Amino acid sequence: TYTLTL
Amino acid sequence: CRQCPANTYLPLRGQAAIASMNLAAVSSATPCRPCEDGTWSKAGAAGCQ
Amino acid sequence: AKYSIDPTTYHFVTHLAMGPESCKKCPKGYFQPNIAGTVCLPCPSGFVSTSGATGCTACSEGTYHTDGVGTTTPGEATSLDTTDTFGSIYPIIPNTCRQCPANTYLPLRGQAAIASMNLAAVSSATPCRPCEDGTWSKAGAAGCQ
Amino acid sequence: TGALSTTPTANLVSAGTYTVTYASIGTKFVTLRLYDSAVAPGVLLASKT
Repeated sequence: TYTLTL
Repeated sequence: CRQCPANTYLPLRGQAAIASMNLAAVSSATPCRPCEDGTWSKAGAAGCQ
Repeated sequence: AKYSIDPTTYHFVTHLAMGPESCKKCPKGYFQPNIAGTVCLPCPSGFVSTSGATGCTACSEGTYHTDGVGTTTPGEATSLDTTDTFGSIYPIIPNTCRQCPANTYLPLRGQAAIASMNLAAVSSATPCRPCEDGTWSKAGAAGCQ
Repeated sequence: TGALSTTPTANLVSAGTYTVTYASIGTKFVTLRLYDSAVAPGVLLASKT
C-alpha cells in the first residue's frame, strides 16, 4: 500500500 | 450465487460482482445497494424493513 | 468548550445539514434517482454512469463492464470525489466499458467481468464468448464472420 | 523516488521545473500517480487528486 500527500 | 451482507439489499435478478483486472488502482465491487436511513434488512434480502 | 458560551443546538445534536452546499454529488459508478435521496446506489451489474447520475446506461454490444485503468478515457471516480467528500462510505468502483478481444464476440448489452474475491483458487472471468470454428471476428464485435 | 519508509519522503516536486501557470479561472484538478517502471504499460499503483 502507498499513502500519498499532495 | 452468494448472499448480500447485512444492511444491504439486492432487488434485481441475475447480478454479478464487477471485476477489476488492475487491482492496485480499482478494487472489485459487488452491486449490493445499501438500505436507506431508517431501514435495516437482515441478510441477502430483496428489500429493507 | 465551556458552559459560558452560546450554544448552537441541543447537546445530543452533533451533525447539521446547512444550506445548499450540503448536497454532494454521487461519485462515478453510483446513482440516485429519488428527489429526497439518502444513499448513493452502486450501478447495476453492467451499467455505467456520470458524476450527476440520476440514472445508468448499459455497456453496448461487444463491450463488457469493468475497470478502464489503462484505456483512453477512464471512467472511475477520483480520490477527491469519493474519499475527500464522503469518507470511507463510498469507495471507487469500476464503471468503464471495455472492448472484447480478437476472435471473441459479445451479443448482449450490459455484461460485466465476474469478480473473484479469493484470487488464489478462482480468477476473475470476462463473459466474452469465443467464436465458433470457421468464424474469426475482429475486436469488440457483436458477432462472428 | 527514494526508498519508501513509514516516514514520508521529502518533497519530490521541490525542483524548479515543477511549475504551472493557468490561463483560465476556476477549479483545476492536480493529480499525482505512482507507477513502478518507467515504460508506458507499467502498472498503476496509486493516485491522488
